[PDB]
Amino acid sequence: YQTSNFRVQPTESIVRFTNLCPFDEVFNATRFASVYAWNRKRISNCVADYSVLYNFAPFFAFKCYGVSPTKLNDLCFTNVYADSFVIRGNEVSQIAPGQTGNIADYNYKLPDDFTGCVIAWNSNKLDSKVGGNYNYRYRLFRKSNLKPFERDISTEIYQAGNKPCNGVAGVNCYFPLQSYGFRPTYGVGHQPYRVVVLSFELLHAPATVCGPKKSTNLVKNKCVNFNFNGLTGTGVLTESNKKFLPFQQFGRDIADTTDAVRDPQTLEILDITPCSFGGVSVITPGTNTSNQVAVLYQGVNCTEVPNVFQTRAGCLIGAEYVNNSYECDIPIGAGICASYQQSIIAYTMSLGAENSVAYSNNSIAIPTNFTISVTTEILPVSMTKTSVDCTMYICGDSTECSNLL
Amino acid sequence: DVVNHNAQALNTLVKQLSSKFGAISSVLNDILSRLDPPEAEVQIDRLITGRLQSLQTYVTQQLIRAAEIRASANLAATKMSECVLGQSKRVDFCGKGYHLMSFPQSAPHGVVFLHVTYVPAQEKNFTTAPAICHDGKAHFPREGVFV
Amino acid sequence: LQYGSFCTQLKRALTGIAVEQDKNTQEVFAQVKQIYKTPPIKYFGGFNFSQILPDPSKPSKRSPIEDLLFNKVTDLICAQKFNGLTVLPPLLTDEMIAQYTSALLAGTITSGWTFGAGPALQIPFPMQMAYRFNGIGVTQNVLYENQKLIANQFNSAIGKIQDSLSSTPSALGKLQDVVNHNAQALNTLVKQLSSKFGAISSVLNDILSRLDPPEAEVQIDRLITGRLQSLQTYVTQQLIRAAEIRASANLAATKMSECVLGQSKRVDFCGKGYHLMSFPQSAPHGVVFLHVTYVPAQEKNFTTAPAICHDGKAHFPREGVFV
Amino acid sequence: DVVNHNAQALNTLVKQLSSKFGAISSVLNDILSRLDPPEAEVQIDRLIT
Amino acid sequence: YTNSFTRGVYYPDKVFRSSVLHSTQDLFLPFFSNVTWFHAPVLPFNDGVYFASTEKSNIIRGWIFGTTLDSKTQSLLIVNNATNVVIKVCEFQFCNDPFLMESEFRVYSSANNCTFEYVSQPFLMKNLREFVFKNIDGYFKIYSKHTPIDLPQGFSALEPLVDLPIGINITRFQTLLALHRAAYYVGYLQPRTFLLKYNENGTITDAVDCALDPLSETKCTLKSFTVEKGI
Ligand SMILES: *[C@@H]1O[C@H](CO)[C@@H](O)[C@H](O)[C@H]1NC(C)=O
Ligand SMILES: *[C@@H]1O[C@H](CO)[C@@H](O)[C@H](O)[C@H]1NC(C)=O
Ligand SMILES: *[C@@H]1O[C@H](CO)[C@@H](O)[C@H](O)[C@H]1NC(C)=O
Ligand SMILES: *[C@@H]1O[C@H](CO)[C@@H](O)[C@H](O)[C@H]1NC(C)=O
Ligand SMILES: *[C@@H]1O[C@H](CO)[C@@H](O)[C@H](O)[C@H]1NC(C)=O
Ligand SMILES: *[C@@H]1O[C@H](CO)[C@@H](O)[C@H](O)[C@H]1NC(C)=O
Repeated sequence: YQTSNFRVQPTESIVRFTNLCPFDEVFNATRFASVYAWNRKRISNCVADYSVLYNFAPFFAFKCYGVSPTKLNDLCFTNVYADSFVIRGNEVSQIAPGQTGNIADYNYKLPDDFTGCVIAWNSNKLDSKVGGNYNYRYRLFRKSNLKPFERDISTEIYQAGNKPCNGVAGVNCYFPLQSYGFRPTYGVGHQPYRVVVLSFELLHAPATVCGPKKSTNLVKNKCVNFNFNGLTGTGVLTESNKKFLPFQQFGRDIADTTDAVRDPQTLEILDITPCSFGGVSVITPGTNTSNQVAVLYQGVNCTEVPNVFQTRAGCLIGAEYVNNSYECDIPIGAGICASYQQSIIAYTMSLGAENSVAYSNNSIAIPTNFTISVTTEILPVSMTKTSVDCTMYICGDSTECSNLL
Repeated sequence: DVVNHNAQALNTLVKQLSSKFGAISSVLNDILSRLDPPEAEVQIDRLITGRLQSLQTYVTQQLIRAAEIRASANLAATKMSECVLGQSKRVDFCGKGYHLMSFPQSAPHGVVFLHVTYVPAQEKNFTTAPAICHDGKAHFPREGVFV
Repeated sequence: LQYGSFCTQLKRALTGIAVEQDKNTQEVFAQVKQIYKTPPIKYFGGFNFSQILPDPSKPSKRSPIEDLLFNKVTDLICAQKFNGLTVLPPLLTDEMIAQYTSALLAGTITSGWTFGAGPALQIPFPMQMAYRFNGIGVTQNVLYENQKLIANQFNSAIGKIQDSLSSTPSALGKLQDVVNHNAQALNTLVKQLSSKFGAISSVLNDILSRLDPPEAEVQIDRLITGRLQSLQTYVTQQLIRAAEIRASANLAATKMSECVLGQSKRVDFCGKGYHLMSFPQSAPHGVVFLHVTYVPAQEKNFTTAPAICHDGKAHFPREGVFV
Repeated sequence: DVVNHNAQALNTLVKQLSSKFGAISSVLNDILSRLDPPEAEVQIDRLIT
Repeated sequence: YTNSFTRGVYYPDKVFRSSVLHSTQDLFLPFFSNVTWFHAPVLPFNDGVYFASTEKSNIIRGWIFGTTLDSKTQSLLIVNNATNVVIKVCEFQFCNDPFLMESEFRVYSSANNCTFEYVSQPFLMKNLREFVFKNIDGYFKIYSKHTPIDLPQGFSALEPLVDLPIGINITRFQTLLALHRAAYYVGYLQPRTFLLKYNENGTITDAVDCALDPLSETKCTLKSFTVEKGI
């Protein structure tokens, strides 16, 4: 009988991965650009911690979509972007992937498949002028919808009617760029907020921006968890003779499974192989006859398991091989059978008794008597006839789900 | 084996009703009470899809098994026509040996054939020849063999 | 765990198929009680069987034709192994099957059709061939008076078979198609693991290490559903294909019983023409029959009559025809 | 019936295209218009399945 | 005018593969294409550019990529001075016919803030120099290859050289040598689906277009380079 599987377990952990990466100058910026013209800064080639910037705690809303905020320090990213501006708290809901909004459609479009985090903190005291700060201005109208991740600077006169103006403005011609009403009297939602979004990628390029983790020494020939630059996995790590070209980092078989990797610290190539595993079968005579058993580890070398006999089917434990030959009793495989004789034995099955016929040029054999024999033969002819009520089975007695059905 | 297979299939179908299929509960009334009508629909639809899938697999397996049973029944009808209503010359079709006759018996969901055959025994050695030369002519046996 | 008992049903279906495969081979080859051996001196009245009898020199103990067949019919395995797919060895090895076929050949050469109904009774081979000539409606003296010509024709016809197989490479298409179909199904199964099915990624580790559990669960569900669908489809196709192979194996067993262990009167069951005898050979995952038949030739025209009138009485031919 | 069993089967196939399958509508264009791109995806996935 | 037989093939990704047929979709130079054998005027930059040349003594130096090539709009410049690769991206005002002991060197009309000034080992140096330039995803990617030997009829893939995260818009480009009107070809890229053969090592021995002709489409569908008789 086939019962379960056996799997080797890892015994260790291997990790592989410098200058600090500054965010304070990005966050603690003296001035922030307008919504219609939003500042963008590229972050790369520097290791950064997301907890130090989580220590200031000015935030009012943290929204990470692709990732979870708690695991941010654990992930290695490439091509980090930071888009920054100032907007009052009224329009914070308008910034989300696939979210309808006036600035979303006309000032800054966020793709619905966004991968990153959006945060905003209220620096009302610093960014709200008591006499009115009209420097921050947003576009109100344009002929067409804005594309995702596009910045528009050209602010021409917008024609709002049949009346052709051409710099005349007036009725049916309003200039899109318009300034906020920055009153300290204005309450929550009309006070300034410094909003920055952080955009990342996952696994299209070799890692550049890694988090705050510490590397360890590497091991070989042992099944061990490994975390090469954020590439998690488990297996035995071996030396590799693959002819990796200097731009090449991983390898892959016909099944698109990673077959090699390069250490971030030492430039060398390593092969990967999952540790051994397989199926387990239990060979037993009847329970009433005895309680001894034998165990078969299918397709496994006997050297890789914690009487031991090696067979083309696997490793057999608990049975003693013999040189005799009988008819098959319990088939193990590859011509090997097993039987019970106050012990459990394994042997090579025998095809039958051997016989040689006395062929000759002029010899014949004739019967001198006969036998009448009777034999049985059993054949099934029919099956059970069943029927089912579809609705009663699926839905039972609820009429709500019947309509759904 | 036929009875065991059918009973196993029916039992599996019945037991599949108590699986939640990734919903909060398997009991319909619990979803009806614990939730508002607008929300209940998704949870209900999960159960609908799961139970419909299980029914489909049951029916497909039954079709395959029925085709196997039909093949067996056609073989049985051929044996009835050729071993019982006649005498066969096909080797090993009706028992082992030289076929003489057969007798049918009925059994639950099937049939049993009793084949009556002839078997030689107690052989002996002899010297043989293909033909006999006599009076300058070659003689061949009409139906037997020279010993 | 709370998605049903589908895993148990899939495992049980595959086990049933695997057991049926060994039963198929047992039905075809294990049709003989004893292991018969050929006499040391290989003289059978001028007929030469060297091309189908076992070759002592080769270590495999296979006949030349069987060697040609085995050579004719022919890492991706590691990738399949590393994802929970395994291939089990068959119960009967190739040597056992070759030994079974050699036993059948020895029995039919030295005993005629007798060993298939009781004890094996010996008879000279030309005398057996005269019995088989009587079987199709020709008298014995036709064989005994043309023994050398018939033996030469048989030897030449056997000689041409090896070339006919060796030259044409499309002869063994059926056996190759079985292997290709199986390998294609396994390859599709293993390649299906790289589909997103609507999730953010197709790697479980990334989804786990990137999201909180409440948001990871919804992503896990999609992958589970897609992969379960793939497994179900694979098992259904295997069930249908096994249902086909079983019919083929039943036909092969019937042909072994009726063409090799006896002489058949069914038209076109054992070759084209009037059946005389047949010989089996083993091939990877299959069997090959060689059918020996009688074909008339060089006909002539005659005038005939239904009866002959003599002394006011009508005479009819006892077993022939008037010409 | 060998003819009939085929001509029937195709018919049911071509009728399943008019079934909503638990979506708002069975017409792709009608769903594409009346709904936002983020929302349309679940409806389309229902139809596809 | 002349014909590009089988040229413009490069490695699409930085991963190892061996003894495998792999199918990709990417910008490529379609097989047996019309390419312009300039023997000397702005040249458009549509989706990418395939440049090839056989000149010796480094007559050609670099290229100029820009949307409008004005001091108001950012542009690009690359110079190979037999010592290092001077890449720059600053708003320049260009001469009408720019070019380069000639102790004095030409100066462009104006300069502005230089956003990126990567410098490295020079590119250049009977032989052919092939370069593929593409600008997508806010990245400017450059491939290259130098082969000893007229475009020869053979196969030689191009290895990636550099990627620049400049993230600007380019529409037009020109070359940097004395253009008082030196032989160099120009071709263009289009979206295509290719089938590439990787040998035992990482090299790309052969490839196949998927839309050249019906036979190629059959080779794609069967995923092999040979087809038996059939339909
Ligand atoms: C594995 O099994 C083979 C025989 O199948 C044996 O020769 C070998 O020593 C075993 N161990 C290793 C590490 O190969
Ligand atoms: C049968 O006859 C042949 C030729 O006459 C001879 O070679 C062979 O040995 C004979 N068989 C015996 C004597 O068993
Ligand atoms: C016929 O003779 C042979 C010669 O050895 C002998 O082996 C065989 O047993 C004999 N047959 C019978 C039925 O005794
Ligand atoms: C028999 O005669 C017919 C007509 O004379 C002729 O066509 C046919 O070929 C003849 N048969 C043979 C075998 O010669
Ligand atoms: C390439 O294009 C030019 C102009 O369009 C044309 O004259 C020439 O024949 C073309 N080359 C071909 C078709 O090989
Ligand atoms: C591939 O690398 C091996 C390494 O020894 C070499 O022998 C072989 O010639 C190479 N094949 C090429 C470069 O085509």
